[PDB]
Amino acid sequence: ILGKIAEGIKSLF
Repeated sequence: ILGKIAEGIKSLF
């Protein structure tokens, strides 16, 4: 999605 916020975070949380 326009934001790249989920580009890498689920694997860390």
